[PDB]
Amino acid sequence: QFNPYGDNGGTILGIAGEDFAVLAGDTRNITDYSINSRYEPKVFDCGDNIVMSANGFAADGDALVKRFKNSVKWYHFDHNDKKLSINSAARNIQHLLYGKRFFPYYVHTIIAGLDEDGKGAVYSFDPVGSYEREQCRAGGAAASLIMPFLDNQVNFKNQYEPGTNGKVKKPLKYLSVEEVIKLVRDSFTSATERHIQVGDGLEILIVTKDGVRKEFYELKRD
Amino acid sequence: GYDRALSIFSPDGHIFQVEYALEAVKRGTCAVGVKGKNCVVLGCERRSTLKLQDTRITPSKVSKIDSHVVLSFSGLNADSRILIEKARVEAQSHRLTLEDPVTVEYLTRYVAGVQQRYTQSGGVR
Amino acid sequence: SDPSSINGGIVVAMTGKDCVAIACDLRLGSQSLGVSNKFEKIFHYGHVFLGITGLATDVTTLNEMFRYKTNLYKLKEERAIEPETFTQLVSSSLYERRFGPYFVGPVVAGINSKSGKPFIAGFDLIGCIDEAKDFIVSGTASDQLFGMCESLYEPNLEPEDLFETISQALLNAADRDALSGWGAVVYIIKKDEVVKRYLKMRQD
Amino acid sequence: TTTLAFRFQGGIIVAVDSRATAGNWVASQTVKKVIEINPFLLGTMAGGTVDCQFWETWLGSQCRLHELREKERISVAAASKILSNLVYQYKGAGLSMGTMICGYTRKEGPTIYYVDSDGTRLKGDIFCVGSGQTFAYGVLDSNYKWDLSVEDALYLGKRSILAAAHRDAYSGGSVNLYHVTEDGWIYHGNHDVGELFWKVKEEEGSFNNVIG
Amino acid sequence: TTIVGVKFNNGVVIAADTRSTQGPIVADKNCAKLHRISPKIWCAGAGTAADTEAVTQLIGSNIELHSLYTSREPRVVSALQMLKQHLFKYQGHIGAYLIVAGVDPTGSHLFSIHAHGSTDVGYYLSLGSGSLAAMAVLESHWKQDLTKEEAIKLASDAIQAGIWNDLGSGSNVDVCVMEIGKDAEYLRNYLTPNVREEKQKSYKFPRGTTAVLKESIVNICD
Amino acid sequence: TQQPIVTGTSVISMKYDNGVIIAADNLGSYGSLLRFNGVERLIPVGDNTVVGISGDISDMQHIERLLKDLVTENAYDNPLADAEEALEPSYIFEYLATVMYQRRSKMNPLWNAIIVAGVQSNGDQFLRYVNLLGVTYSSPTLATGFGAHMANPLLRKVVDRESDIPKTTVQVAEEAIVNAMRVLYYRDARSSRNFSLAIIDKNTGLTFKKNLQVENMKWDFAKDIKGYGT
Amino acid sequence: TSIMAVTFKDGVILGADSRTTTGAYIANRVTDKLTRVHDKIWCCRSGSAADTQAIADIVQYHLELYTSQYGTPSTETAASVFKELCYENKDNLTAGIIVAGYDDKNKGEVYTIPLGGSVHKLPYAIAGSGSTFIYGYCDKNFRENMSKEETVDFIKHSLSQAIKWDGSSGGVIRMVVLTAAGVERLIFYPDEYEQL
Amino acid sequence: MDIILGIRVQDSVILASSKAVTRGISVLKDSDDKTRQLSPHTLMSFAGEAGDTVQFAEYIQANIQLYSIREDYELSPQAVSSFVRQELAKSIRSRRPYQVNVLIGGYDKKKNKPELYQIDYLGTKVELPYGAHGYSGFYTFSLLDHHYRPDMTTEEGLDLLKLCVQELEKRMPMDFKGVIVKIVDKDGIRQVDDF
Amino acid sequence: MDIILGIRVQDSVILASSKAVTRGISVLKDSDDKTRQLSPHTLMSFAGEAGDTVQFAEYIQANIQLYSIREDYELSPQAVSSFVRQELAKSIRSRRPYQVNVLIGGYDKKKNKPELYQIDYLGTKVELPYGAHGYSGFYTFSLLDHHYRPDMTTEEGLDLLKLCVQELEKRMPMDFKGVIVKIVDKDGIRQVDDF
Ligand SMILES: *[C@@](C)(CO)[C@](*)(O)[C@H](CC(C)C)NC(=O)[C@H](Cc1ccccc1)NC(=O)[C@H](CC(C)C)NC(=O)[C@H](CCc1ccccc1)NC(=O)CN1CCOCC1
Ligand SMILES: *[C@@](C)(CO)[C@](*)(O)[C@H](CC(C)C)NC(=O)[C@H](Cc1ccccc1)NC(=O)[C@H](CC(C)C)NC(=O)[C@H](CCc1ccccc1)NC(=O)CN1CCOCC1
Ligand SMILES: *[C@@](C)(CO)[C@](*)(O)[C@H](CC(C)C)NC(=O)[C@H](Cc1ccccc1)NC(=O)[C@H](CC(C)C)NC(=O)[C@H](CCc1ccccc1)NC(=O)CN1CCOCC1
Ligand SMILES: [Cl-]
Ligand SMILES: [Mg+2]
Ligand SMILES: [Mg+2]
Repeated sequence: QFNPYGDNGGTILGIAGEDFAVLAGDTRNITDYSINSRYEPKVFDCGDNIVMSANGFAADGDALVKRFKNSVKWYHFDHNDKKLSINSAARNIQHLLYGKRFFPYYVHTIIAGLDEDGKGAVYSFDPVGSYEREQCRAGGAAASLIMPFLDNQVNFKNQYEPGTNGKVKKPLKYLSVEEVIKLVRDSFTSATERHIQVGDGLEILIVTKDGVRKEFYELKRD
Repeated sequence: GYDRALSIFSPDGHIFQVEYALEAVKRGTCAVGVKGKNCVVLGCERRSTLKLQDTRITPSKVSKIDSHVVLSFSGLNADSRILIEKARVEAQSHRLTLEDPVTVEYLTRYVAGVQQRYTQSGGVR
Repeated sequence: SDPSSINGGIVVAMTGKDCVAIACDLRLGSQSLGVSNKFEKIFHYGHVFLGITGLATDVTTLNEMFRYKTNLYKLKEERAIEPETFTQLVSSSLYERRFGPYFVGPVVAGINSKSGKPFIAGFDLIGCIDEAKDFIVSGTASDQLFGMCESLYEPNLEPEDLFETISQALLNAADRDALSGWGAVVYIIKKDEVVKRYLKMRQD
Repeated sequence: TTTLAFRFQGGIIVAVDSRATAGNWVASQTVKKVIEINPFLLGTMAGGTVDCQFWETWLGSQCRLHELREKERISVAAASKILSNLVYQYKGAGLSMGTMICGYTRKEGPTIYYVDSDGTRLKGDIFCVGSGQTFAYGVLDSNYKWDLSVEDALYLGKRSILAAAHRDAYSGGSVNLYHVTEDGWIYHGNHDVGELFWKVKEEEGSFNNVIG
Repeated sequence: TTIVGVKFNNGVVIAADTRSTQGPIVADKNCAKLHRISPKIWCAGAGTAADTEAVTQLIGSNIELHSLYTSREPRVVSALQMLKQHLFKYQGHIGAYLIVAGVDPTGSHLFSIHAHGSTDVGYYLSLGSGSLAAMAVLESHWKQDLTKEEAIKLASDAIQAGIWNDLGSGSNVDVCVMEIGKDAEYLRNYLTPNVREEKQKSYKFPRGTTAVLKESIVNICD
Repeated sequence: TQQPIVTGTSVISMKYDNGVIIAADNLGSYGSLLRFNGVERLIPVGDNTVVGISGDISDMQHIERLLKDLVTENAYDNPLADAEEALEPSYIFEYLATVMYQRRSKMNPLWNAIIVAGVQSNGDQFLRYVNLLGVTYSSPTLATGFGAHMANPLLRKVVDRESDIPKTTVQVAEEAIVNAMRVLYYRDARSSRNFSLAIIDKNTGLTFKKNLQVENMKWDFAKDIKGYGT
Repeated sequence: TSIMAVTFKDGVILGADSRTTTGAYIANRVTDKLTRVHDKIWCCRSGSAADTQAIADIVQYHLELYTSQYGTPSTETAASVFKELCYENKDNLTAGIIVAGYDDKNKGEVYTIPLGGSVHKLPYAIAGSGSTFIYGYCDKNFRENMSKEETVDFIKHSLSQAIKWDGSSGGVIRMVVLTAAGVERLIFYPDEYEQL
Repeated sequence: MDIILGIRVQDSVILASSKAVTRGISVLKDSDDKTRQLSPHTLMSFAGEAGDTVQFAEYIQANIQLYSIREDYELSPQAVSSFVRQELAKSIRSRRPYQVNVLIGGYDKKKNKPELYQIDYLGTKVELPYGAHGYSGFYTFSLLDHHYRPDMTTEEGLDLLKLCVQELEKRMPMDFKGVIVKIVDKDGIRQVDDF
Repeated sequence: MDIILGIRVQDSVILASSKAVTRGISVLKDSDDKTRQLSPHTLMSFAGEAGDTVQFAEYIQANIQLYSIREDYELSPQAVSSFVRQELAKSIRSRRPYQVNVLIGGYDKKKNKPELYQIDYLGTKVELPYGAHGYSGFYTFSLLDHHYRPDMTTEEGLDLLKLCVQELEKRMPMDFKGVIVKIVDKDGIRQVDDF
């Protein structure tokens, strides 16, 4: 019997800072035990300082990104070139996903950008449209490897102030873009080591008030 | 389906079909409504050119829409039945979804909306 | 009805400079229902430590079985069993039940008393040995533990520093798994002293 | 999930956890399971995240349209029935929801309606919904009286979620409290179970099963 | 796994990668897939890890007892016969896929064994998930009358093909050379082309970071 | 819901400095029966694109008709149909990719794996893959079926990344493709000796080679192999 | 597989392709499917590689033990031992075997043993997946008391067609000649037989 | 949903319906009224699939109430039961049928007689002196066969009903949290508050 | 079978076990004692598959009684629990396993301490301050987490137990016909007749 779904592997990661936000993702694309492409990007600039990635089944991922990009275009036409806010984009994506509640897009979706106060924002979606704003989210094949590391290093979970008898927690603070990229690169090199579907290359998209910058790094190709 | 626009504007800005419907109302038997401090009363005329009538079975001029609302009318008798039926159905539909009987304002607003729809729908007078 | 994930639990082991560490959570449940918060998964036979995850009845049974076997070993050999030798005994015993296996994920840890070399090892349910310089993981949050250990671990950590690394690896991995947690225990093992510490963690 | 809401002398208490799971994977610890429909109406969420989120947000749009059309805030009964009639249309399609519509109006007073995805709709004083509902019931029922103070009622709701968060593997994260009065709903904070458990253990002397 | 075997002038060489998987997770990044049956008869194993280790040790044990009994150096065909009859008896339930090679008084030999108990003879062979990637290289570059150094190069190149192109295979290349008249040389980690890059940050925690409830000295002594 | 009946096996391809090469054998298999031997599975579109198709042949012939009709439709009311407004490889691909995904979404797929190879108007090499699921990807080398497992490893030794493309000539590239076709004949049970090869160069244009054969085969070592052990 | 055995004036000749498959992958392109169970009694193997090897090994053991006690066994005796194994273990075996041997009294003989374990003595036999495509050809072209060169051509042309149409058959054409003169091995490569 | 009973006596019809609403391993409510008034002298109890029961009951209630307003007249219990049966008979061959079983107790004012109708989800109608749906019948029918007489009073009928509830509370596996009892007679519908 | 509870307090162990035996739609008995005395200071309650429960309980009872006669000595609760666990651990990999869950409440006379062990049919043993099997735990554990203290008296333990039974009687779907309560302490085993 024909199976309409497939698994293209890969993993993605979004972190938010004070005045910026990053959305990273590896460039490897696979089916079963074969590599299809060592460089196939799945993180996209969608305009209005919104970056997006839909990881999982690539055909559904591309379809969704394509539809959201098109949604942004028609938002401008219908509302006098108004900038689509990240919170509005998030709600719009929920309706795109839920529209196929009974034949779902098989993807984990993450978007990143700046909120209306200029502060960094990351939203994450399940395959059918549930969403939540967070400081931190990993998605895809190696999500279970990376996410607990982020809880520990970004949100300082299970870390207490030395000598305070485990009474005072390590205080929360924003991380610099330099410190965040360090965490991203380490997260992906670790994920590459222990997950077979992750590797080849890392592509990070950084979002500030000045626009959308890119950075690329090599990853192990085995 | 029959599509013809029967209700349309005229050069002077009148919809003659709507205005001619008012003439039909003017022909109808008189109906009066008076509300007191703790009640409302609906009075209705019945023309006396009809003797040998059977008043037991003849359709009454005042109709119950629900147990707490009534509707009287003036104009074409056959037309009134269609409005009354719709109003009665909407009354039960309101109780079903809102779990509360209609207000008199709501029931009126619904009936008025039906009448309006027939002034800019194709194929109907 | 998946034997390895009915009760839940995790075990992790690490190496350091002239030392080893092994840690486990304390939960025992029946699927969603948490039943006990005192169920330790690490045992020892002389200076050799064994942690076992998986189906709880088999964890208990295997502990009792290896206590049985190591006691007879010591009587006949007139010496304590070493980690490398014990590792082979575990493998043999598990593969004996090849087509009716114990649903477990054991982890050996200890220092060889002759050479002084730190030693850890892991197994699958039917006895395949997995040796490692750095770390071994096991249980329902093994994916989480793999991610924590791969990023946090560095070689030649001092006993005091190694404690912090293994504890953070376990705690943060346990918090991302529903069937693991409810307390934790860490064993720091030097050549001729062994410290056991209970960790404070979230109880949900 | 674990969610509850109960009726008492001083109005309605509503308490929920904040965990979200995908199998045994803990996906989130910071999920908002209470939806603020208007200043006088609350909705709780249990079951499929998106189903609850999507349709309760939609419910809020339908309630807004009611007060625009009727020039009057919607009744709790009517609001709950919009949701229940909607899910009944999808009955058999596979929607997964356990919701509670809580609020105050003049004609009704404080009211709680249980609504689920197989079309059940029930008015009642006490309800617990979710995978850890039984754990919450155990504490709530054994300590519930109508004459509870606002202070004691807030604590019992908080304590009931904590009980379930502890025992149920698929409940946890943090407790979100709400109090609904004649004047509307009032938010009573986010309470992390990490700190709350030990604070409650020490001060109350309970949870003796746990290693102190 | 990727494993290969290649015959040359005066003997035979076998090779293997060093990745062990647990679903999509890499369990062991440097495991030894080359097994010693007797001093000059070696085995490369793919499939169920416990089965390959257990079946190789059992036959290796019985070969040693046989060698002592007959006062003769063991032959490859004896190991081949004993392995295939054992595996056949279990009707494929013992998931061992082996490449058996070695030298003996009869000469140099190269065989493969499958889980159901069938054996094959050849000058070049490959087994495991990366066997197609390896066999592609072997079919392209293999010739008659290879030298020692040419066969090692061809064998390692066939393993490398698996390392890079197969997700099931990775990390390092192990080699064992069995030449006639000489001792067999086991070349553990003959190539290490997958070294982990320096991490961006040290994750050494300040002492006291972890909250502790109880301390106690454990008694290991009698 | 379908099952494929008459099928075509691997399609292989790669980029080189000035263009792209693509190849596929001329067999139409009916299960294990090697039924049809004169089947062309490379279909040129204009003088700048070649579409290689594997999988179900009835669905391949349908796609042929669609591409044929696309050329006709593009020529309508188009004075620049043989110049600036000619069909690009990227246009032809996106059209097919759209169709493939729409068909999978209606649970009635075209049971194929497709590689569109060509050169754009600005000289850039184009090489992209699409299949019955609507899954798309691009790479310096691309292959379908057994080609993915056996050809790609060999072709990636020539062009491993982007920077290796300018360093690869058409002579070196064609040699690798022809070699890969030989390997597939050794090892794929549903392959044939006869095949077609196409080169699209930014300078010399489209070169379509028919009736090629696998040659220089090593079989002599077979005579020395006796028995299965003893 | 495509396999066949053909009796002729001086004895009998066995023939086979060299392809072994796992699904559509060719695990071995130079396989030897013609195997010795005794000096001048050989067999063609089709079906499961494991089953046919295990069977052939057991038969070789039985005939070696037979020879030690009672001298050279007949070709019929060899076929009977194959049958006994195939019939009694029919539920657990996938083996289609052709037995062929040369006596001096009985000359060339061919016995075929299908899946069920039945025995059939024939002038010539064909078997394996690829045999289906050459029933028509072989029936029309076979003659009794052929010469060596004629029989080699008959087998070569037959297996050539079987290989051409069957995807599960290919590689080289191996042959084994059984006569009073001795045992001769023959091989024929694609470049020759494909263009017949 | 689970237990619904009905007894027709000399001058009235008595309906008893369980109060429990259970889902999974939790009794969510112990005061549920499993009945709707269709008209002043007609009452319908119901039991079956969750959601379907109330949706169906209220849909019938709306239709009968609509009829009453339109004609300014109350339909006979027999007429209401036939309408209900036909709706269920349509339903059973729908894409998704109503899985609801009902009892209709009414007092016919023209005949001055009480009437009890039992209708299952297939649309199977029968007029009976006493009726039950689900597993309840397996205990109550045999009990009523013995103790029931056609000329009983309303008080005698309530004692007969107490006997049924006692038996069910003794031998039924599930706790159904008692019953709500309602009487239908010449003066309309009323609820017994102490049972 | 269904509900079995256990609470260990300062100086005793208290076991509560439901009285109902149900098969199909009939409660066959409402006075069933789901326990066996293994030794003078050791009591075992049980619940699970029909037939298996009593067969297993009596088999364990026979073995412990045999031991007592042979050695003229009473096994410790810990020793009895380990014996029971091993028997269940053997059973689970048998042709037909015992589908029985047990609680073992005992008073160790050498330590002068009460002990409560919970063992499931797989052979999973845990020592606990309070325990339960089946769906009962889903209500009682959270309740006991709140109200239980380690230094409670036997009377305080019985009130705590009444609180559990009340909750179960309110929220459980099935009627389990109350419980038989038994206390194990330094003076042996005795039954509370009025609960
Ligand atoms: C308690 C905490 C648990 O029951 C509560 O009931 C909460 C309610 C809150 C969140 C409102 N429920 C859940 O957390 C709920 C449990 C559940 C899961 C699936 C079906 C029904 C109930 N969890 C979810 O809904 C998660 C929420 C995500 C993690 C944010 N979502 C999923 O599991 C999704 C969608 C499930 C689904 C429903 C209907 C049709 C299709 C899919 N599935 C995935 O994300 C798939 N999966 C993620 C892991 O990677 C592999 C793919
Ligand atoms: C390449 C990598 C893949 O073909 C090689 O062939 C290697 C061979 C080398 C290592 C000898 N193959 C593997 O690494 C092999 C892949 C595999 C997995 C499952 C079946 C067949 C092949 N991996 C293993 O055998 C691992 C060894 C681990 C890393 C120690 N074992 C497992 O994954 C076991 C499988 C055990 C098994 C039992 C019964 C029948 C078949 C296999 N699985 C688990 O441990 C999973 N699970 C964890 C929770 O507890 C219950 C078991
Ligand atoms: C022609 C090909 C057909 O008649 C010949 O008969 C030859 C006979 C020669 C080799 C003696 N037959 C084969 O090559 C034979 C075809 C076959 C396959 C399966 C069952 C019966 C016959 N091939 C094999 O026996 C291979 C040889 C291996 C690769 C060395 N073995 C397999 O394909 C095994 C056999 C498992 C089996 C099944 C039923 C009975 C006995 C054994 N199968 C696999 O490994 C399964 N494989 C797993 C991955 O998914 C693809 C299938
Ligand atoms: Cl073979
Ligand atoms: Mg690889
Ligand atoms: Mg929990």
